[PDB]
Amino acid sequence: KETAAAKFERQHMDSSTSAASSSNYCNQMMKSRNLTKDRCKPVNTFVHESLADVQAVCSQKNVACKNGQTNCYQSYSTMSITDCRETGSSKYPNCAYKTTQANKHIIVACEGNPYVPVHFDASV
Repeated sequence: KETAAAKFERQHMDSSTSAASSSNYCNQMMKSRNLTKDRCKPVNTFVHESLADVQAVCSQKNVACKNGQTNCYQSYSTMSITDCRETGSSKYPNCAYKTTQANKHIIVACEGNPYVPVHFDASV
């Protein structure tokens, strides 16, 4: 079955674009990435950087995760990201999202060998 690392790539990586281009980015992406198949996932963040740059965060600033875990890491530099948040008109199976572009540091939880990102914790 799908690995935590692969799931991270599917849910959060979008290296083929530098930023969200229209207000429909989240609607398309949430659907295409299969994140709205069983229910409308409330929030999600896509990262517009090379996979290599994001995997490299696992060797950057170690910080505690929101939940208290200590296997989180914060990127030294800001990254281009798109925040997807469910709209008031979102109704399964027709999930709807507001697209917000931003540039911030990201915090991911890392696991395994090779030590890679398996969870997107927050953007600061």
